[PDB]
Parts: sequence; structure tokens; C-alpha cells
Amino acid sequence: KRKRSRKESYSVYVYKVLKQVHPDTGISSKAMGIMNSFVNDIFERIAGEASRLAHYNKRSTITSREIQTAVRLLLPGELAKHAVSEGTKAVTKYTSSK
Amino acid sequence: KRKRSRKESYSVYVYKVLKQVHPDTGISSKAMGIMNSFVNDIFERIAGEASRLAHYNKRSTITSREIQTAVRLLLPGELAKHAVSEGTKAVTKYTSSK
Amino acid sequence: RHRKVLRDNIQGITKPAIRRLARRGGVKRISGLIYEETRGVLKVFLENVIRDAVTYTEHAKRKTVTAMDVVYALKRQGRTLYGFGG
Amino acid sequence: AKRHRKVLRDNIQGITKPAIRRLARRGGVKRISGLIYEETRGVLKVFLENVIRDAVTYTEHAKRKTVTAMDVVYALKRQGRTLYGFGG
Amino acid sequence: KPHRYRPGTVALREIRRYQKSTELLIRKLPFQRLVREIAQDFKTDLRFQSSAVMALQEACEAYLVGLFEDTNLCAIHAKRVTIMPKDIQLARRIRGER
Amino acid sequence: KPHRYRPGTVALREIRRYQKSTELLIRKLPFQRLVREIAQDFKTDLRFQSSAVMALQEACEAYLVGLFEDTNLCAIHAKRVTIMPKDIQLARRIRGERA
Amino acid sequence: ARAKAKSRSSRAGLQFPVGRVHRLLRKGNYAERVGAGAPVYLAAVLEYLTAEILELAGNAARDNKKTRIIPRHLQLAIRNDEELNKLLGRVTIAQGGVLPNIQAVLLPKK
Amino acid sequence: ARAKAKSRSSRAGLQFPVGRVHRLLRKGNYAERVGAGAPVYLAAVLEYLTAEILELAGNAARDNKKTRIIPRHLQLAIRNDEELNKLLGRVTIAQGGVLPNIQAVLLPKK
DNA sequence: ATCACCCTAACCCTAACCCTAACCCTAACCCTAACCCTAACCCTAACCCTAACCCTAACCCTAACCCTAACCCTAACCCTAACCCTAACCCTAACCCTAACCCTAACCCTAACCCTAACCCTAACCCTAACCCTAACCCTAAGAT
DNA sequence: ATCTTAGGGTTAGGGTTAGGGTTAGGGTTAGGGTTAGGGTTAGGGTTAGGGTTAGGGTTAGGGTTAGGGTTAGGGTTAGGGTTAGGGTTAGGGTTAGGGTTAGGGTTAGGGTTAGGGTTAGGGTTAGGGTTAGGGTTAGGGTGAT
Repeated sequence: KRKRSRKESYSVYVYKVLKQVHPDTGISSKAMGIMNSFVNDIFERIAGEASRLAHYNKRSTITSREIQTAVRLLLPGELAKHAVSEGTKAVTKYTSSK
Repeated sequence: KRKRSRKESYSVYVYKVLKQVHPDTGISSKAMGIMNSFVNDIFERIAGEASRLAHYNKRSTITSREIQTAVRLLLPGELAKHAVSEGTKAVTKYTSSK
Repeated sequence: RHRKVLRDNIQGITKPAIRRLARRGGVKRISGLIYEETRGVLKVFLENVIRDAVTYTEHAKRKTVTAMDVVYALKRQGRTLYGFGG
Repeated sequence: AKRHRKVLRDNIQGITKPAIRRLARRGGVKRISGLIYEETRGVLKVFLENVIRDAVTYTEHAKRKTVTAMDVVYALKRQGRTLYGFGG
Repeated sequence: KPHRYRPGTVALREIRRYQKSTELLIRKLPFQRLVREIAQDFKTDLRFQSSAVMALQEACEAYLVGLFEDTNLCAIHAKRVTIMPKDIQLARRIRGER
Repeated sequence: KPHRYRPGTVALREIRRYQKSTELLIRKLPFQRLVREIAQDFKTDLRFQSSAVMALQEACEAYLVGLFEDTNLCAIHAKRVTIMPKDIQLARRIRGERA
Repeated sequence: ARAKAKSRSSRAGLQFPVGRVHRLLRKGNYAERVGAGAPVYLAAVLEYLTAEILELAGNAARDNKKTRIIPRHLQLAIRNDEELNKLLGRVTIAQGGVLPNIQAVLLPKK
Repeated sequence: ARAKAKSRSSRAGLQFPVGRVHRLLRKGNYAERVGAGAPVYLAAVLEYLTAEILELAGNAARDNKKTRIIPRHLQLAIRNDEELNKLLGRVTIAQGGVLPNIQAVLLPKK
């Protein structure tokens, strides 16, 4: 009955993305830890800004519009442009599948 | 039927405290605006830190202990000491009157 | 309805104004090349703040930039401002 | 029976002159004055104290006697120095 | 012959004068034109509240005054009394701006 | 005479060597003792994980290296190549640490 | 049937509003639940900080021979106290000005 | 009697988990409600940034003639890219080192 | 090393004006009381992770010595910024006018929440072999003379 | 051109860890039911932008000049490079015990809802604190002795 709680991470998805961008390259454990930290940091930044945006304008819901505005506020120029493009494409594809 | 929404402020309470500390002293409109900004800023800081503390320890409630720890984190030495003393005193007095 | 395009307004920040701002910062003697450098610095700062203010304004589906938009933009730049409805 | 502790004295001198030289070399410093070392130690001490204080605060809030890596990570994050590679 | 102050006397007098007051040191209308010119690049046919332009001016002047204090320190560090563009550049570099 | 490098040659060599590498530059045991000593006044009888001490060491070394880069810039501003305590103090004042 | 109401501010011996603070905590998306003593503690701390600043600002106003407090007095109070200056290091007070300070090297030599 | 389950990540054509991001948004006390398209957008953005950094780090790793990515390669990738350097300007990477920069005035005259 | 002379900021008195503080009404928000349910406390047990200790061997630190080059101080100069004055121009302030715009109210509907079953994905665990590190050797470019 | 040295390139071999493969349990997804947050339309106040006039305070440009920044030279001391001796840290190992964490059982504290009473916000108004203007005066700067 004494079983430790499980701990989730982004290792699987980071490895998938790595195998897309560089088919031959591998990654060390420490570098994977760095990538998990990075993903958590960015998630928190974007989610916090979206929360503040919703509160300022007296809305109860976080929608993709708040996410887009937060992305535009937090990322520098070309990064923001490309990230917005990727987000809009993903949402459009998701909605197109009913 | 078309009336503007009310605006809340801490002006009443700031004036009460001012009359406690300096009975023969007034305050201008701009100074009061600044005091409002200060109170809102400090509220946001303490409440955010308390929320993060509750999240780290897997607790669903913000209690006086979270507020105390947040105060100790956010304020310098003597400010933190005296603020903690005031908070504990107030909570004790509140509990005493059923 | 008609709106007119503005240009080269950075020269409106005159040499005396820059000298006054330096005086408040406790500067005694000023080189002649400071003024152009200062204009560039102010330009960069203002662009950064105004872009965020306009982002906040557009998110709300408004056309008028309010003081709260500026306050939020400054706050997220790391420069909190008191006295404008914070 | 019970495992008692012992006190520690004068460990700031453990940060030696060669170590400070190496730290300056990674910072691109070519020539170093003799009075730097003392200065450096002071600076370091201040930094450490602040971080450690915050960390201990976190540790006390959870009612633990052991300072973990996450306590340090949170303490550093709330001072504007985010650290990757130890969790979070 | 007519009275004439030595170089630096009037500068010290000006320092004492402007550190004693609180008014804005930049003309309001030129700053407003500058703000509108800058903003027209991001979006066309924008409107501004008066308080928005005033807040911008307050922030800008505070920023420049702080920068000049740091620049003065950098100039004094180099055994000088005159501030030069390299002093501003150094101050901004260390601040993390450039 | 036996071979002798001129002043600054070994300094440049060391700069290159230590900018190429990534290991820690402070000895682990003395740093751990310093950490425990500093912590002993905030609370008595504390325990530390190994990773906590390693995190502290990483953060401290990164901080010091950054400060040394800024100090080097301040020293070069005054037409010197030798860093002095006044350079550290100027860098810390401008950074906002007020020292 | 019902007892006469007492404000929660009066029970804690405070001037700041415990009820309003409690509501702002519940509606701020800070946590799922809010304890009974959290708003009391927070209101007490806010009142303390307000009183500190106001005392210093009143002294500043009296030094300039004024009855009212203006933003300049708040600025002087904040920047002349080490702990309040540290707490508000990244804050700009509108129409606050700066402290009078001239570097000793800039003063006339003789 | 029910259609075979398809992951929302495959519906959006992503590698990052839309469901997990949705849960993290719901549990993180960010708002009362979360829209259906928020987790998709956020997952897409996170994936793009991850791919961004990983491509640059893989290039750096190949430059030093190595097969795995270590934290040094991540550090080099971040500090050699202007926008990634700006985004992660206040971040320390463990075992990363620094960029090899020496001031021009320090180099020998001849 | 005072001293005459002269400019500037500060101090004081008076009219006046506009901004603050007091008052009144009222709608909204806080307090009280009854009810319910789940987060948090508590006590036990279980494993496990840190502190304490011994050994040892190589490697890093410390101190002394020799020397050079970087730093600091002085004098000369020359050019650049401060100070002052005048002509003119552009900001400031007060006023109007209107169209754009922001806010509210009523309406309603669809997107988000809630619960349940079941099934697919991800974390924990095992095991192997391939990338990385170590040791010995040789070239190779750069430093000092 | 010449000797010398230190980092880098090559090869053979060990070994650590990253990557692939199982298994299970729990977290995501589909399906159905409910409700209130937000989107839509109309209307109305309000406020920001554009135009006008007048004047007077501020800016720009030119002339005079001193003193501060720049440069070259000379001395000196302090920091760099080197070497031998010895302290001390890094690594390996073991032990035990105090500390962290899960698991089952309670309970009371916090959320919900409705009704009613208090209080804080909005709007109006008088008067006094602050400000503008005019007149001394006290402090401090500047050239001369």
C-alpha cells in the first residue's frame, strides 16, 4: 500500500520534438531537466498574463484571444509573429475536425 | 436606467488613519490617489505570494499563516517584524469576541 | 474625420529641456553630443511602452488609449507608476 | 542515543584567492588588484544570506527541517534570478 | 564692467532649483505630438485620453532623470565632470538595457 | 635563462580556458561549510539536501561572474585594465544593489 | 431573533475593511477557499503600512509649514526611510520629484 | 456504442499534450472558466518555442562534433540568438558556462 | 582673508480663488443564521536519506622571490562648453462644436461545467550497448628573444 | 629565424548512461444534461479632436572667454609568473536514526443562500489653505587689495 506519488514531466513530448527537428541528435538528462524548467517557466508567464488580461476586462473565461494577447506582450518581435501563426493554425485545424 | 457603476476606493479608511496619526493634517486629491495605488499594490503583492505558497504545499486555502509567511518574505526587517505583530494581535482580538 | 500625418517631432524635445532633466539628475557640465543620444534613448523607451499600451487597448476592442493601459504597460515593463488610478 | 551538532566559525576564508581569480577569469578580467578579494567575500556573503533566509522561510512554512532544492529555486525566483536545472 | 558669474555657478544654482521642484520639465504639446507620431506606426486613427499622455510624460521624465543620475556617477568614476555619450552607454549596458 | 612568459600572457590563456569550460570554480566542501554556517543563525539544526547546496553554488558562481563582467566594463571606462573595489561598488550601485 | 450587526473591522479593532478585503480575496482567483483570519491579518498589515507612511509624510509637511499633504511630502517620506525606500524601490510617485543631492566633487573647491 | 477516442493533440496536429495543458490551466487558479481553444493555442506556442531552441542547440552540438545535447549547447544557443537571449535574459542555466568574449583593449599590442 | 559691491533666493503681507472637507440620501454590499460536505488535522508505520566518521592520496593552495609595466602625478595647451543678450516664435490657455465612441439594458443561446465509464497513454522499472571520457603520443601554432 | 611550450588532434579501450522495451494504473475522452457568461442590437450621454485668437514666456543663435579634458613624460610599487612544501579536499565506504510521507478515520471550518440593516459613494456647497503679486533683506559670489 505504501506507493510513492508519480511525477509528471514534458520529457516525452520534448523528445518527440527533438526527433522531428534533428533525427540523429540525442539529449542528456541534465539538458532534459533544463527543457522541463523552460516549458514550465513559459507556461506560467503566459498563463499569468492571460489571467491578468481577463481580470482587467471583467471576463470570467480564459480564451485563445487572451492567450494571443499575452503571447504578443511577452515574446519579442519575430518570435511573437511566428508563435501567433502557429497558434492560429493549430486552433483552426482543431476546429476543422468538428 | 442608465447609471454609471460605482468606484471603490480606500479614501475613507486612509482618512481615518490619517486623523489617528495627525489630527490637524489634511491630504490633497493627488496624495490620496497615490495612497490608493500603494494599498492596491501591497494587496496584490501579498495575495499573490500567499497564493503561490498555498500552491507549492498542495493546499486549497489561504489562511493567516500564508499571509504571515508572505509578509515575512516581502517586507524588510523591522517592517516585517512590526507588521507580523500587528497581524497576530488583530487575529487574537478577532477570535476573542467569538 | 480627416487625420494628418506627423513627422520629425523628436526635435520638439529641445536642448533646454534635456538640460533641465540633466540638472534635476544633478549634472553640472554637459557635452554637446548628449542631446542626440538622449533623443534616441527617449524614442526607444516611448516605443516600447506605447506598443504595450496599444496592445492592451486593442484587446479591449477600444480605439482610445486610457491611463490604465499605460499603467499596465509600465507595470509589466518593471516600472510601476502611482497616481494615475493604479 | 542522540546525535548532537557542532558550531562553525570563520568559513568565509574558505573562498580562497585562487577561486576568486578563476571566477574573475571566467568574467574576462585580465589584471586584479589586491584589495578585491576581501571586497568580493563581503559581496558573496550578502548574496548568500538573502537567498538562504528566503529558502529557510519556505522550509519553515512547510514544517520541514530539511532545505530542499525547490526551496532554493523559489527563493531565487522571487529575487529575479530564475534557475533552470533543479526542478520547477 | 558688467557682472558675470564664473562657469559652473549658474549650473549649481539650476541643480538646486530643479531638485527642489516637481513640475514637468518638457513642454506638453511637443511631447503630445511625439506620442501621437510614435503611436501612429502601431495603429492608425488612435485616440488618447489626456491622463494617458500625462502618465506617459511622468514616466518618461522619471526614467530620464534616473538615467542621468547613473550617467553622472559613470562620468565621475572616470575623473571627469562632463557627461559624455559613452557614460550613458555604460550606464545602460550595466542596467541591462543594452 | 629558463623560459618565462611576460605578464598577462598566462592571464589571457586562463581567460580562454575558463570561458571554454563549465565546471564549478569554488571548492565544494568549503562552500558547503560556509552555507551551513550562514544558515545556522536563521534556524538551528537545519538539514540540507545535496541538490540544495549545489543549486546555491550554481547561483552564487553565476552571480559573481556577472558582477565581474560589469566590474571589468567599469574598470575599462576609467582607462585601466586592473579592477579595483571602486569598480565593484559602481557596478553594484548602477545595478540597483546600492553598494 | 437576530442580534445587532457588528462589523468585522470593529471586532479586530481596525479601521480598514475586513469584509471588502475578504471579498477581494475570494474574487481575485487566489485560491479555492479563504480562511476566516486571512482578511483580518491582511487588513491589519495594510493599515500598519498606511499609518507608517502617513506619519512620516505628516512630519515632512510640517517641516515645509503646510497643513495638507501633497505628493512631494510622500516622496520625501518614502525616500528618506531605508525600509520604505527598499519596499518601493521600483515605484514612481507622480509629481514627487527627487531628493536634493549633489555629489561632493561638483561643489566649488574653495 | 461510442466512437474510438482521438487525442486533442492529434486533432490539432501537435506533439504537446492539449489535455494536460487544459488540466493545468483549470487547476492553476487562473480564471473561473477555460475556453476550448486556449489549451490548443498555448500548446502550439510552447511546442514552437521548444522546437526553436532545440534546433539551435542541435546545430551547436554538431559544431563541437558531439551527438548528444548537454546544457552547454543550450546555453550557447540561447546566448547567440538575440530574441531567445532577450526572452531568457534573467535566467541562469546550470552547467552552461558563458560566451567566450574578451575585451579588445585587453589583447596584446603585437 | 577682508572688503566693497551686487545679484538672487528667501521671507512677509494682502487679496482672492478654487479645492477640500462637511452634509445628506440611497442603493448596494456586508452581517447573521441555518445547513452541509470535504479539506485538513491526527496518529501510526514505513522506508529512506542525511549527518557523522574513518582512510588515503593526489592535487590544489600558500608563501617567498624577482621584475616589469601599469598606474598615478605633473605640466602644457587648446578647444569646447558656460554665460549673457536679443529677436522672434511657438506654447499655453480659454472657448466652441460636433461626430465618434463608449457604456448600459434587454434578449437569448451556445459554450463551458458536471458526472460517469472505459480505454489508451505515460511513468516506473530493467537491461544493454554505444557515446563519452581517459591515457599515451605527436603535430602545430604561437610566444619570447 | 630560432628554440620552447601548451593546447589540440589521433587512437585504443573501459564504463555510464541514454535509449529501447514491459506493464499497469490513472488521467483523458466521449456522451448526455444544465445554466449563465458573453455576444447582439439600440439608444443615449460624453468627450476627444479640430479650429480660433492673443500674448508673453521660452528658445535659438551669436559672441567672449576660462577652465577642463587630453597628451606626453617620468617614477615607483604592486601585481604577475614561478617554484617547492605541505595541508586538505574529493572520493569511497559504512551505519543508524531522525525525518519525511502515505494511509485510514474524523470533524469542524468554509462555502451556499436568503433577508435585512448599515455604510460608503455620489452630488452639493461654503470657507480657508494656498497662491500670485509686491516689497524688503539676508546670504553668498566676484574682482580688488
